[PDB]
Amino acid sequence: QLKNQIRDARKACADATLSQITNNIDPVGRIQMRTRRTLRGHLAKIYAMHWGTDSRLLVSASQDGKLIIWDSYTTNKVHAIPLRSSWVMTCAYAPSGNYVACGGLDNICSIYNLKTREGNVRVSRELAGHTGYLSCCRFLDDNQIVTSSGDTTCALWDIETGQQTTTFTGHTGDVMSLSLAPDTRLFVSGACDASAKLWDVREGMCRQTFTGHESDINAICFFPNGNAFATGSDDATCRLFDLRADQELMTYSHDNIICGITSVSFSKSGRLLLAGYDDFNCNVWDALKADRAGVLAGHDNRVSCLGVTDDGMAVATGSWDSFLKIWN
Amino acid sequence: TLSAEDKAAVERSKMIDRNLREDGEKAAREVKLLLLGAGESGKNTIVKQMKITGIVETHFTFKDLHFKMFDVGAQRSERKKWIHCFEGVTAIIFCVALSDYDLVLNRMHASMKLFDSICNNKWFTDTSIILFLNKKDLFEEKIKKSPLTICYPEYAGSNTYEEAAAYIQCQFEDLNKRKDTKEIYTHFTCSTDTKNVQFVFDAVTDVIIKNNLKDCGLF
Amino acid sequence: QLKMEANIDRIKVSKAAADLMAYCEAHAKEDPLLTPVPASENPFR
Amino acid sequence: YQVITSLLLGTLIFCAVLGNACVVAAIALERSLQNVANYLIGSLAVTDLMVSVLVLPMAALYQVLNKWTLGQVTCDLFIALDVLCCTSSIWHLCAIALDRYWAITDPIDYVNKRTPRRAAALISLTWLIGFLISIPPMLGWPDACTISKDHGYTIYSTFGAFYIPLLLMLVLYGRIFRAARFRIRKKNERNAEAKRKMALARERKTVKTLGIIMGTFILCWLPFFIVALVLPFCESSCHMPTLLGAIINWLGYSNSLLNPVIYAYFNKDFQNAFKKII
Ligand SMILES: C/C=C\C/C=C\C/C=C/C/C=C/CCCC(=O)O[C@H](COC(=O)CCCCCCCCCCCCC)COP(=O)(O)O[C@H]1[C@H](O)[C@@H](O)[C@H](OP(=O)(O)O)[C@@H](O)[C@H]1O
Ligand SMILES: O=C1CCc2ccc(OCCCCN3CCN(c4cccc(Cl)c4Cl)CC3)cc2N1
Ligand SMILES: CC(C)CCC[C@@H](C)[C@H]1CC[C@H]2[C@@H]3CC=C4C[C@@H](O)CC[C@]4(C)[C@H]3CC[C@]12C
Ligand SMILES: CC(C)CCC[C@@H](C)[C@H]1CC[C@H]2[C@@H]3CC=C4C[C@@H](O)CC[C@]4(C)[C@H]3CC[C@]12C
Ligand SMILES: CC(C)CCC[C@@H](C)[C@H]1CC[C@H]2[C@@H]3CC=C4C[C@@H](O)CC[C@]4(C)[C@H]3CC[C@]12C
Repeated sequence: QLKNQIRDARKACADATLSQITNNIDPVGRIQMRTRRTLRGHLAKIYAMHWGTDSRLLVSASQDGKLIIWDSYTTNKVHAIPLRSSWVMTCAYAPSGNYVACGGLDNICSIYNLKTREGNVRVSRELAGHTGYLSCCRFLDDNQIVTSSGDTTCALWDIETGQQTTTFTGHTGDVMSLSLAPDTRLFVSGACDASAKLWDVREGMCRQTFTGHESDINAICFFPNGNAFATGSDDATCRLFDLRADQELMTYSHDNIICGITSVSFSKSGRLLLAGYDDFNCNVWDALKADRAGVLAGHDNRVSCLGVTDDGMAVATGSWDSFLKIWN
Repeated sequence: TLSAEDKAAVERSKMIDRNLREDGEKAAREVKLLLLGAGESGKNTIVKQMKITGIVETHFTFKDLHFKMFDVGAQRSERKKWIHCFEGVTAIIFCVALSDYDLVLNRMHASMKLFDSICNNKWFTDTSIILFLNKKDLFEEKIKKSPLTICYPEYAGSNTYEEAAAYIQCQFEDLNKRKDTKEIYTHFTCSTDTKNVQFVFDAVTDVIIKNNLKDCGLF
Repeated sequence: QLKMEANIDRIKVSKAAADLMAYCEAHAKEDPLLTPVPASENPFR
Repeated sequence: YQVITSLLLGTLIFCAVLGNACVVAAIALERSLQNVANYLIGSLAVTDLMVSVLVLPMAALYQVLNKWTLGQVTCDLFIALDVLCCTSSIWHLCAIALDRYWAITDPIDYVNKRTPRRAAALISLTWLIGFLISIPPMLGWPDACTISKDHGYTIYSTFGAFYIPLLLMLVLYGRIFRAARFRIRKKNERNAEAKRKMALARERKTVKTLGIIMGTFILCWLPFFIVALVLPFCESSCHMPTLLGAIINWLGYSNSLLNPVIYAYFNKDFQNAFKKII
C-alpha cells in the first residue's frame, strides 16, 4: 500500500518530461578531444583513481599493489606507496591532501599520511570491522570517512578513534558505488538491487529511494548543482535521478552500445556527461539533449575508472591496460 | 630549461620508476594459484599440509619454485563482481568432499554447480583446474552404509570404492565444455603430505610446459 | 521505513528542469570541456 | 631480357623490405609483444631488413649487369656485409631454437631465471660469431669479383656458418619434438575417442609446424652451402651454368624474406596486433 502510494504520487506529477523542453535548447555539437598526457608505470590492471582539489595531483590504485600519485602537469611520479594487500579496487584523496585512503577485497581500506616529519609515507589508520569487500571509501573530512562495503551496509568512521560512528543498513544487495555531494551533508549509494538510495550523514536514516534500473548498478556521480545524480548499470543505459523530483528524467542508451558501464562523471557546468563502457571506449553524452556528443578511444582494455578535475580543466581516464590518458 | 626543483623531481620520479620496475620483476617470478571449494570440504587440512579477514594469502616454496595461493572462500559475496580480479592465475585448486555426497545443505550438487559456474566462466577460459577429493577414508567407511542412489538416482553400479571414486571423478570431469582449451587434474588426498605438494608441482609444471608449447605453436 | 518516506514535500518536475537548465547555462562560460581552450592559458601544453 | 629480371628483383626486394619493416614496427610499438621470446624475432627482423636494404640491391645490380662496376674495395665491403648479415641471420634461427628448447624443457628456468638479458646475450653472441667469421679474410688479406677460394677458409666458413648451426638446430628441434610427444601422449568410450582425436590433431599440427620450419631453412640454405663447399675442391669440374648459380643464390637470399612469414606472420598474437593496428 505504502509503496503503491509512493508510486502513484511520483507518477501523477509526470505530464511533461524535460527531454521535450530540451528540444528548444541548441545542441552542444561534436567535442573533439585528444590525449594530452599518458601516465604509465603500472604493471597490472588499475581499478580506481581520484582527482585532487588543486587539479594538479592524482592518485590511482592497481592490482600490482602500488598506490601511485602523479603530477598531471609534468607526468612525474611524486609518491609510490607499497600496499600490504594487492587486491585493492578503490582509492580516495582527502580534500586537504594530507591523507590518502585505499582498499579492496580485504575488509580494511587503510589511510596513509602523506605529511610526515621523516619525509616518507606511512600507514596512519586501519579500519577493520566490515564483513565484505570494500567497493569504495571516500573522504568526508580530515577525521571522518564514509565507506561502502560488500556486506550491504555502509559505515561512517572517525579516523582518530578508528570506530565506525554511523551505520547505514537497508540495501539487499552489495553496494558497489558511493558519491558525496558538494555540501558533504548527504550521499547517494548504488547496489546490485538495481536501485539507488539517498542517505544523510548526520541523522543516519534513509532519506530517499530511486528505482528504474534493470541490472546491477556499477557507477554513480552527483550533479554539480547537488540536487541530482547519475547512475549506470550493466543494461548499457545511464539514468539521471534528481532528489527533488523523485522521478526519472531521461535514459541515455544507443543501439550500438550493448556492454555495461564502469564509471560516470559530470563536467564543471554539468552540461555534458562522461561514461566509460566495457568496449575499451568512453562516450561523452549531452546531459540535456540526451544525445551522443563525443567518443574517446585509445584504450586497449576495459575502462575501469575516470575522473574530471575540480576546475574542469581536463579529464583523466584509466583502464585495465595500466595506462592513464588525460584529455582536454 | 628545467629548474633545480624540477630536476630534483625528475630524478625522484626516475628512481621511483626504477624501484617499481625492480619490485615488479621480483614479484613476477611467483606462481599464483586460486583456491575454491565448499567450506566443509576440508580446505584447512590441505592448506596446513602444503603450507607446512577476506583474501587469505599463503606463500610457500617447493623445489626452488614459489607459490602464492589466494583463498577467497573466507568471505561470502557475489562471485560475478570480484572474480575478474583473479584473471590470469596459473591454476585454480578446487576442493570437493566425497563424504558430503549424502549430506543435505545436496552438498555434492552444490559443489557440482559451483564447479560448473567457475569452469565455464569467461575469465577462466585458459585457466587450468586441479581437483582434490578430500576425506577418502571416511567416505570408504560411509559407503558401506548407504548406496550411491541416495545422491544419484539415475546411476546404477556397485558399492565399491574403486568404482565409486572413478564414477565421481568422471562426473566431475564431464562438466567442462572446453576440454580442448583446458584440462582438469584430479588427485586423491592422503595422509602423506608430500604427495599433494608433488601433485601440485607436477600439474603446475605441465601447465607451464603446455603454455610454452602453445606459444611455440607446437601444441 | 517507507511509511515516513511518503510524508515529504512533492513539487512539479518542470521547475526542477528549469533549475537544471539555469545551473547549466550559468556555469557554461566557465567550463573548459564545453568550450575548447587555446594554448594561451591551457596548462596541458 | 634484363628488364624482366631487374623488375622481379626490385619487386622481391620491395616485398622483403615491407615485411621486415612491418614486423619491426609492430614489435617495437606494441606493448604486449615485448618479451624475451619476441626480442629474438625482432632482432631477426632487423637483421633481415638490413640484408634487404644494404645487401640485396647491390647484388641485384651485379646480377643485372653481370659484372662489378663499383670497384674492388666496394666489392670487398659488399662481401663483408653480406657474409656478416647472412651469418647473423642464420645464427638467429639457432638462438631461437635454443631459447625454445630451454623454455620447453626447463620450466623452472623459464619462470625464475628468464630475463631479456638472455636474449641480449644471444643476439650479441650471434653478432660476435658473424664478426669472427667475416673479419679474417680481410684481416689476413677485376671485372668479376668472388669470395676467396682458399680451401681452409672455405671449410672454416661453411662449418662455422651453416653446418654447425644446422646440426645444433636439428638436435634441439629433435629434443623439442621428443618432449612435445611425451607431453601429448601423457558414454566414456566417446570421451576416450574424443581424447584420442584431439591427441592425433595436436600431433599432426606439431609435425606440420616442425616440418615447415625445417624444410624452409633446408631448401633455402643447404644447396648453396653444398655448392660453395664442393666447387673450390674440384677446379676441373667448374662447368656449372650461370642460370643454376643465379637460381641458387636468389633462393638462398629469399630466406631473408621467408623468415618473418614463418616466425612472425604465423603467430596468433602478432596477427591480432596487426588487426589492432588497422
Ligand atoms: C603430401 C601431399 C601433398 C601436400 C604437401 C605439399 C604441400 C604442403 C602445403 C601445406 C601448407 C603449408 C603452409 C601452411 C599454411 C597454413 O596452414 O596456415 C593456415 C592459414 O594461415 C596462413 O596461411 C597465414 C599466411 C599469411 C602470412 C603472410 C603472407 C603475406 C605476407 C607478405 C609479406 C610482405 C607483406 C608486406 C593456418 O594457420 P596455421 O595453423 O598453420 O598457423 C600455425 C603456424 O603455421 C605455425 O608455424 C605457428 O607456429 P610458429 O610460427 O613457429 O610459432 C603456429 O603457432 C600457428 O600459428
Ligand atoms: O656469376 C655470378 C652471377 C650471379 C651472382 C649474384 C650475386 C652475387 O653476389 C655474391 C653473393 C653470394 C651469396 N652470398 C655469399 C656469401 N654467403 C655466405 C655467408 C656466410 C658463410 C658463407 Cl660460407 C657464405 Cl658463402 C651468403 C651468400 C654474385 C654472382 N656471380
Ligand atoms: C622458398 C620457399 C618457396 C620454400 C617452401 C618449401 C615448403 C613449401 C615445403 C618444403 C618441404 C615441405 C614439408 C616437408 C615435410 C612435411 C612433413 C609432413 O608431415 C607434412 C608436410 C610437410 C610440412 C611439408 C609441407 C611443405 C614444405 C614445408
Ligand atoms: C617464391 C619465393 C617466396 C621464393 C623463391 C623465389 C624464386 C622462385 C624467384 C625469385 C627471383 C627469381 C630470380 C631473379 C633473378 C634471376 C636472374 C636471371 O638471370 C635468371 C633467373 C633468376 C635466377 C630468377 C629465377 C626465379 C627466382 C629465383
Ligand atoms: C599498410 C598496411 C595496410 C599493411 C597491412 C599488412 C597486414 C596488416 C595484413 C597483410 C596480410 C594480412 C593477413 C593475411 C592472412 C590472414 C589469415 C586469415 O585467416 C586472417 C587474417 C590474416 C592474418 C590477414 C590480416 C592482416 C594482414 C596481416
